[PDB]
Amino acid sequence: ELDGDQMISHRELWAKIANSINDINEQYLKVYEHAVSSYTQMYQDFSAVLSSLAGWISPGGNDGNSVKLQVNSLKKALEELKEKYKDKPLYPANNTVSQEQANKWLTELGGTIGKVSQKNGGYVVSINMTPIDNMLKSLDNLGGNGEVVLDNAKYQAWNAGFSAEDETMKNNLQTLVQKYSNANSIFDNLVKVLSSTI
Repeated sequence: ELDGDQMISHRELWAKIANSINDINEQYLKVYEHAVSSYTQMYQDFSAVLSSLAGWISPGGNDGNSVKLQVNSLKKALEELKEKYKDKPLYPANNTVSQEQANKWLTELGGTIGKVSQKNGGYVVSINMTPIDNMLKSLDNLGGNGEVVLDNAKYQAWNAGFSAEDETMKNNLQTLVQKYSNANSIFDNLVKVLSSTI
């Protein structure tokens, strides 16, 4: 409990403030920074897939007309994307942490953006790839094979779902970036409050 009569030298106060500033940088700011970096790289890699997609759709179905979607090519790229990020979590940057630590950061980052997973002994907060999994399931449902011809109606429907999952990832990234900006300002304010004590 609070003890107002506790005394401390100015020199010990300076060192205590320094120790705390370092701890907050290590345990909070640097965690957010790496979370942002990791999600940003994933979405960058997904954006490259988006660019590639232009080469995997073309007019088809004997002129009417329809869209010929190279399903296996898209499916392959999305699978490779998931594979790449399987061992690139939001937190922590290296090794593993306890389930309790992982749960704490899941709650901080949001269960939409991260997913707690066990690596065996310890855990990580992985990038939640539900948007990509949803895309894959939808591609599976188009039936057909390595390639499908979609009339206007079926293409509009598929594209609407695909685009929504893309937008979800963009929304997630914008939210993470804002949380990191907020974290930086909370740190600046803490430094300002603590420096004013002396």
